[PDB]
Amino acid sequence: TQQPIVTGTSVISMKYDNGVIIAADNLGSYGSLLRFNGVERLIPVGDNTVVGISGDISDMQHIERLLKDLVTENAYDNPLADAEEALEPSYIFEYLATVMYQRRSKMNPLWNAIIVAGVQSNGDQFLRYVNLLGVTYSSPTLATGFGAHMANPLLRKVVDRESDIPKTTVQVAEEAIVNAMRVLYYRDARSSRNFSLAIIDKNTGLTFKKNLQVENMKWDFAKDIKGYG
Amino acid sequence: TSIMAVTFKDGVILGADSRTTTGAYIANRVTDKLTRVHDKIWCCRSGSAADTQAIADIVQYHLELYTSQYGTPSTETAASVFKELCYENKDNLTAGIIVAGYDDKNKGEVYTIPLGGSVHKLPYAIAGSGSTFIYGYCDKNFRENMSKEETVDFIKHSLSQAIKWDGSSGGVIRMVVLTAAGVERLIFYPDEYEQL
Amino acid sequence: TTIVGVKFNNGVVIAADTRSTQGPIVADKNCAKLHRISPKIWCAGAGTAADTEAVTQLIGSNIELHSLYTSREPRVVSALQMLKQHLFKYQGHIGAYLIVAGVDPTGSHLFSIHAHGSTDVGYYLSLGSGSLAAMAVLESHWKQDLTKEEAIKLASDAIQAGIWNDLGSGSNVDVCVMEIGKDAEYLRNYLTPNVREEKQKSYKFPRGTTAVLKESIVNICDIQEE
Amino acid sequence: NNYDGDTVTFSPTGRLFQVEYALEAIKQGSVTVGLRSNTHAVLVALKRNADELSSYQKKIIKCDEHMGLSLAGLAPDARVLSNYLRQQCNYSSLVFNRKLAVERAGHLLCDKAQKNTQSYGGRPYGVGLLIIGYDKSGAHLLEFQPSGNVTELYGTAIGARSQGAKTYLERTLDTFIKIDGNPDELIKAGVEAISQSLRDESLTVDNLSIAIVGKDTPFTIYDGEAVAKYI
Amino acid sequence: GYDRHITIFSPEGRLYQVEYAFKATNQTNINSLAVRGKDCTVVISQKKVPDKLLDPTTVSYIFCISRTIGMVVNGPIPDARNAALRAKAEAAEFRYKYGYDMPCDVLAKRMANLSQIYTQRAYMRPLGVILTFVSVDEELGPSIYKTDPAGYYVGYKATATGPKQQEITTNLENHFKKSKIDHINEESWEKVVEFAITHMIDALGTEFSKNDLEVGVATKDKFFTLSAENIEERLVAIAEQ
Amino acid sequence: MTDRYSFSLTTFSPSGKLGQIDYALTAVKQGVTSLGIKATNGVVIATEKKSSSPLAMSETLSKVSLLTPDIGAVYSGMGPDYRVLVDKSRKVAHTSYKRIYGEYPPTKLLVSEVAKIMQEATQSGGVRPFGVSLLIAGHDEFNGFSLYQVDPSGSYFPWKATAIGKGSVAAKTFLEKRWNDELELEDAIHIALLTLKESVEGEFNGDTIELAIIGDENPDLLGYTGIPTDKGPRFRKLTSQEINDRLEAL
Amino acid sequence: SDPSSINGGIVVAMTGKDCVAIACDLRLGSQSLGVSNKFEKIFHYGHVFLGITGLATDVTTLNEMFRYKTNLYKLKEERAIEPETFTQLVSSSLYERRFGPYFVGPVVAGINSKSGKPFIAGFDLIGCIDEAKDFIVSGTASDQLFGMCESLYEPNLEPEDLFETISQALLNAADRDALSGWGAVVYIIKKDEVVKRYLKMRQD
Amino acid sequence: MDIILGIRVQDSVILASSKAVTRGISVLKDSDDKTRQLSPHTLMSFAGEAGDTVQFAEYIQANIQLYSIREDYELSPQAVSSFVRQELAKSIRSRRPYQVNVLIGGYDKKKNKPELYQIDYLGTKVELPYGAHGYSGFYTFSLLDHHYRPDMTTEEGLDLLKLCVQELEKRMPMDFKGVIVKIVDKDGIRQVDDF
Amino acid sequence: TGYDLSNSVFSPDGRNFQVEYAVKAVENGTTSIGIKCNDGVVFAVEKLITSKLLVPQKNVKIQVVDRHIGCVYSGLIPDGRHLVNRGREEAASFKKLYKTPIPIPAFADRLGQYVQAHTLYNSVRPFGVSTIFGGVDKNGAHLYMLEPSGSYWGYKGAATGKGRQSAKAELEKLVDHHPEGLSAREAVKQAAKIIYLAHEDNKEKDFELEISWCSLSETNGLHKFVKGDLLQEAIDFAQKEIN
Ligand SMILES: [Cl-]
Ligand SMILES: [Mg+2]
Ligand SMILES: [Mg+2]
Ligand SMILES: [Mg+2]
Ligand SMILES: [Mg+2]
Repeated sequence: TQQPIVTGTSVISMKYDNGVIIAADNLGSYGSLLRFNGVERLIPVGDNTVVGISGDISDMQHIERLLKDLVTENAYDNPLADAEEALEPSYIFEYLATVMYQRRSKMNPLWNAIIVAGVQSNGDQFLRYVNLLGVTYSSPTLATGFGAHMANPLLRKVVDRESDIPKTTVQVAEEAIVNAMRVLYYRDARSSRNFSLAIIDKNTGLTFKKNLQVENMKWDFAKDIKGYG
Repeated sequence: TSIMAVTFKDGVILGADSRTTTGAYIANRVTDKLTRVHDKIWCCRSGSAADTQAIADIVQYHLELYTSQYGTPSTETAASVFKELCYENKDNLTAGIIVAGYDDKNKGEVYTIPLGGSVHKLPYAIAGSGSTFIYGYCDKNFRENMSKEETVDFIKHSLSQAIKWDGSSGGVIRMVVLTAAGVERLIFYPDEYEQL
Repeated sequence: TTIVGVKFNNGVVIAADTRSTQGPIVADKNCAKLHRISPKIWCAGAGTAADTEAVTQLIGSNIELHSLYTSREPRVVSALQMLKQHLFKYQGHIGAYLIVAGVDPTGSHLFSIHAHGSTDVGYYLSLGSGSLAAMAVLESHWKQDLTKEEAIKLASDAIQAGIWNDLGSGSNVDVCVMEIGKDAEYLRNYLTPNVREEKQKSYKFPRGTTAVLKESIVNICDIQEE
Repeated sequence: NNYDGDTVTFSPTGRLFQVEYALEAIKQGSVTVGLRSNTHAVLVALKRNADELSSYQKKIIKCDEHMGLSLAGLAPDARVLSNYLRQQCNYSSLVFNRKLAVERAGHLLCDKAQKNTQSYGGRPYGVGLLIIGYDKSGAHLLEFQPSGNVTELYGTAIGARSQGAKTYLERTLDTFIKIDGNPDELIKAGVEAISQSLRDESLTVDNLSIAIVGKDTPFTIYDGEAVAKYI
Repeated sequence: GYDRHITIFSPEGRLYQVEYAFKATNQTNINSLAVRGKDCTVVISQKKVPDKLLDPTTVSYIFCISRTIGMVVNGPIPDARNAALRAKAEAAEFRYKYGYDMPCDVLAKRMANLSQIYTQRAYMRPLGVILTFVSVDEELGPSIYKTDPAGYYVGYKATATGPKQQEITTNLENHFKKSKIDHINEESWEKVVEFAITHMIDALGTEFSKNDLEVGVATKDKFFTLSAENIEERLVAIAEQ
Repeated sequence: MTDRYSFSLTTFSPSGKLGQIDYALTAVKQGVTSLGIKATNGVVIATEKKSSSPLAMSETLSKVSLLTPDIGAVYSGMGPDYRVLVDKSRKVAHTSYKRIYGEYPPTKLLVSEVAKIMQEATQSGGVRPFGVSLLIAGHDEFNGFSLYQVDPSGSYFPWKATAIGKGSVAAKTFLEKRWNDELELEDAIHIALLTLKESVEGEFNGDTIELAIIGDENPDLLGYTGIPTDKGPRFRKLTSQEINDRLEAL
Repeated sequence: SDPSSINGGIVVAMTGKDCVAIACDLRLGSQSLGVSNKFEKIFHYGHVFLGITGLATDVTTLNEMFRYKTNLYKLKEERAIEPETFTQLVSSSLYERRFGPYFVGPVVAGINSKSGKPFIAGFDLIGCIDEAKDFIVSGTASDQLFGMCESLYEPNLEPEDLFETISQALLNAADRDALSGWGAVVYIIKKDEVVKRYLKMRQD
Repeated sequence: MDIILGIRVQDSVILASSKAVTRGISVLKDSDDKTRQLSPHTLMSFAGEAGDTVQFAEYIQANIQLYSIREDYELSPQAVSSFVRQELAKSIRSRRPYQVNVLIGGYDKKKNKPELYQIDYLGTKVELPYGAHGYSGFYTFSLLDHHYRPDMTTEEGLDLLKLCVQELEKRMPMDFKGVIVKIVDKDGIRQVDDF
Repeated sequence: TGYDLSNSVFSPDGRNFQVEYAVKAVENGTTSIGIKCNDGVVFAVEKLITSKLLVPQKNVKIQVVDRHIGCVYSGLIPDGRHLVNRGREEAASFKKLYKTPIPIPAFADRLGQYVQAHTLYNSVRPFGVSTIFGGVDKNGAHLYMLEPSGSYWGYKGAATGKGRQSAKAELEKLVDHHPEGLSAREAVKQAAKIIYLAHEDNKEKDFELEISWCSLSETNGLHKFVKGDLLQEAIDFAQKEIN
């Protein structure tokens, strides 16, 4: 049993016709102090998987080292390490889910909420969640923390059920994700303007975008607001 | 406690106050909080004095044994050893450590390890109870690639303000300069920094 | 308890009061708080009295074995390192707060150590319930380059401040002087400013005052021959 | 001679006699054949009875839905090693949601056998194994020796008189590797291969044991009247 | 005759496995020498690189145990590196526990005690090495302490080890009989190294190039090894007088 | 790995002999001579510093060792075995006595502890016996001055005077003629030097002889003043000069 | 609830001219309930006397433990243990249970058989030694005993005068404590004679 | 368990123990025998926590019976009581202590004397002319302090015991359903079947 | 005699005969080599084709440790795998505590101490392999060779197995004719030639060539297997030189 010290906020994600998108901001909070401003919370594994992590940053850095070791280990005595026997998103998730549930069962959890986003060998989209309790679930859209309450409602308007996925392009999906990040910046006190975004597509592969900013913000209407009654 | 480390053109400088308190009593007014774990790898300690002394002694041992086998360790390696002790024993430790060092290949580097045992590489770092009062000042006044004299002034002015507002900080301002030229100790007394 | 340590020209001096208490009651009026770790390394203890004695004797024992193993006279930094690592491991549950002082081939040394395992360096230190009274005197009269005579005077004055002003401290002043290139001189009851005045009355009873039911000889001797 | 008392002793020419004696136990065992195409992999095994009242000792063990082996030598040692393979296949599925690659299974068996050849008190395993499987890189066949040596092959045979079947497969190499999408013809080739190792006895209905795994075929073992079609 | 295979007493009260470990000590066919100056301690050792395919920079029998302590080994390299790793670990642990640098004589005693255990416990074999530890001790000054497979150790004014140790030993003995002092009366370590090389040349009757020698020097607060070019400068000075 | 020698390496032979112990005693017989003499007001122990090389500094090799402030030890046999036994003896004096009773053990009981360690190396699994015989001299309040011999088997005996190692048979005869119950410490030292000269071939002086006494308390060697009851160690190693002074009155 | 005051009782020791005295009450109780008036708290191992107050199960256990240890001491040392040495043994034995201690207040009294010097000592439950020249007190009426001893005691009292002093110290202290009394014993100890006297006192 | 009383007279020891077993709301039994014979001339009664009482008593019984067989000899009451005290003194610093209080009544055949020992769950032992555990002594000791004589007969002891039980039945709030009474003397152990 | 019946026993010579017998198993194995080039290392091994039934390119012999170290060995193949497994554990623990990937000299001693430990007791058998290994670290390229005794040194070129004498002679020519150094691509070509030339000691059966390399410029300091066109080019160069 512990308490989280340095923490990261929401991770948000969704499926579209040819793949998946995932995003998270670059802040490391120390309670209400916005202490660290250059923290990368999306960690790519190969060219087919991106793992997005919220919660305790010390535990995130540990998980990052576990994934790095997983890639090293998979390559051992494996001639097809960059082909048929490469790490799949499904393999990476199941491993993390096993670790998370084992750690909660020893009453010593990794204080995180994790979303694994990727594309499988057969082109199928992969998107699944796991947290400090070992709880897992899948959905056309997934989000952690504040994102669950504010991003999901917006992302579900684009893809409401499974049959909406083939009708959703990458342009429409990215647009929806970027808007959700703006909404979170307006309303989450532990969020930042700077964020990272990753697209995993079955045709164009992994596109990793750093140093993105929330833009097109509405503040002008504040000038007319006076007093409290 | 008020501690900081700042990278500059020729390397890195560590800074600290000298006050150690038991409640409101000053148990030591001339404490040395800048501790050597290797020739040109030092650290600033905050939190439990017992914990940070224990950790620093273990790190000094680890780096002494590393040096005998593999030669001079990098600052990153020293930070990693600090992290391993802080992360794995997070339930039983209260330690906030800043690691600073000079390589010839990497030059001046600063790593901060907060309570949870995470690591963060930064151009400069501030920690301790007094640091809260100088987040604004340090963010506005820090520049990359400053001179030795400019960096001494930046730290002197920063810790002066931390001491002024934080009751748990005070005494003399100690500094350790890490460059290719060697290791230099500096000390600044109240009559100097209080009039800044 | 009041304990102090003071560095001087060619060595270091340590001093203590002689009162030990259980709550508000004085258990012993002439307690010995200056303990020997080794011939020229001495320490004074505050806190849990059994812990201060036990940790002193354990490290003192191991220091003696270390000295014999290495064919070298014991060092103060060794006593310090062994004390702090023992205390840290027990996470403050061994309630020993010590001032450690001594001379060795490296020179003269003065350290403090707290129950959780933290240590500190200084030219003048004080510990115990009378430490604030003692430190007030030390902060008023300490200077660089004190002589032996000046340091003994300063140390005993600091203990006196504890004796008169702290209820936890009292009775006599004990002093130990450790000078470089000399035998450490332990000065038991260096000052005696608290002798009890003669009582108004003798309370010796007439013989036969106490009522007795039975008398018998107690056999303390072993089983006898023949 | 003076160097065969335990597995912890090299001979003056650098040989390990206890390991060589363990290898000898395989040669006394009954013949078993392995071969594969690009779609399927087949095991054929001649089972041995004690007498006419007794059953015929089983030779083929299933390790997972996609993997299994045949044995020759000490049967209890095959049970220990196949149990270990079952556990490792299982660990891979439970922890990584991943079917264990046949090549990695061979590496694990090698390392387990090696530890018994370098330490005092223990003994080498006294059994040889032919592992077939279908994974993400297609059909596979492996040969295991208790020396620790594991080898990937198109076809092979181990046990008594296995040299006859091995030569036949070496001739037929170009034909049986091309038998894709036809399980019956691949088994026919395996039954014809194991026939080159028979003397005095022939393949009967309780004598023959066949196993197959492939593209859309879970590892299944055929015994009894299920192999009469191939007799 | 299993009293010859393990470390138990023979009928003569001898330990044959220990005696045979002393013989393994000369398997490398290398000679080493150590001497003391006023402010320093010097150790030199022969360097032989018999294969052209070898990287000569990796061929070494001198070890930097701690900042202050150096160690030269006579014996096979596997056992040498075994002893080197253990000595490094012991020196580091000592500093951590007792708060000061492990003295040269104390490390020698510790490694000698470990060796004694291998002569008494059957499951462990002796290491086929002789270890010469050097430093400038903060209490005792320039120091040479040498350990062997029997678990014996002692301090030396100077010492020699290897197949031709006797020739070097007698040469050193004769010099100290003349001077009547326990050290080389010289200010600089450079000249103490020159003395050491000169007297090894005299004793062995062989000339040395820069690649034929290996040199370690202990001064106050550091032990270091010389490069081939540093040794060359030493050889030039010897030849010029 | 693991120590797989869990069985005894010393066993009874058909004749009832414990071979390894006998062979250990043979190793002691080859060792350099050491002796001990008890006087009315002290005990003396002595041996030869047989230097292996003249380049070796024989002062760095201590054959006579302080075990406690009032107890000293010398040996004959295998030097390394002696060194580790001195380490174990010094520690056991603390762990099994001083940390319990707050005082150093009496001579006879420390001897008993050393003897136990040597006995166990004669029965425990996978070890050989120690190849040394020890002579332990000491003083304690209630037993006075005493001298003990400890052998590889773990057996120990008290002596008025004795010798072990190389020339022990001749030395013991020499001691029988000279010893009486009225000897003063200086007389015992004189007899020790006379006895030791017979077994020494080469140089015989303060630099080649190691000699120590258990005698009066030495307050000058205590290292501190102020505690009346603490009066200093009774063990004292004689200097090279002190030995040479008594070699002129020889 | 407090283990050191469940059973009740007191011990006091004093020094005189060439003599020592040690005394105790006889009560054992279960809080308010008086259970026994014959529970003696002073034991002896040779010529060394040990009084123990506190939790009665630990009093009995420690007596058995020190009888055990002093018997082995005598067999090995071939002599009776002295007061100074036994004091260190009590201290060592108590500290070895530092974090699960015996809830007791031991008191040692005796004369060194070689020097003839009178000796007394006291301990807290975990082993800290109090070696007073004058007197040592222990138990549920230790405050009362401190008051009595401080006023009644004078140095160099003859054996028969010391008896009166220590008796009056115990009796009057016990009569101001609910959990002490129900009888009392006084030991007068000289170099080679020890007298034991049971005192008459109120039984409430 | 509740009331356990003991009295040592001239030539015997008498133990009286209540018959009720109550589990919270209901009295489950009214004929429970809270005693175990440890040896032919030694009886132990017990009271404390449910389960632990019988477990401890049977454990002690097994151990004394083992000693009796091994040595072909009956331990003295003093020796048995010391063994029991040590077991409880050991138990009080265990992970989960035995919460059991006992009385040991024995006739010493060597000394020809009855003996009564009272031991609580801490390992507090006393030898007494009469004893009890719990609240039993609070009601009965004033009667025993008045009437008890060391030269009493067994019949006089039983009569004094009846007076004690009558006072308990009057002033105690709990119904303990009477007592089973057992006598320990030179001839062994017997139960008084009408009380 | 009897000194050779038990590991860790010194003979009257001061020799460990069991270790010398392990060397015989190494000398019985196939030929493996290592070449240190300008900014890296190349490893190559001879794989004997015992039968047509062996699947080409499948039974891989060279092994990677971490991502920057290559290992090849001759002798008992299982023993080599056991040593590489330990090496992988040593590399993982080093990187765990110190962050940086294990330096090659550091890694060399880890293998060395482990192999040496198997010469200390009679309850274990010495390793029946000689291992050639190396890679690129912060101080550049390093090539090592480790023997059953635990003995290891750094090398410019290394060879072991049945055709080691032939290979060594070829390596010595390259050292003499190129004091300035050899390129990584040249070293691959030369490695192919040397294995083909060393195959004369194993001429009865035909073989399969297997090459790997770590180079700062060619592989970014990572260990990779030589495949496809680059492998065929090296095979052609080798076949041209033997004719
Ligand atoms: Cl040791
Ligand atoms: Mg302030
Ligand atoms: Mg051995
Ligand atoms: Mg009362
Ligand atoms: Mg009353």
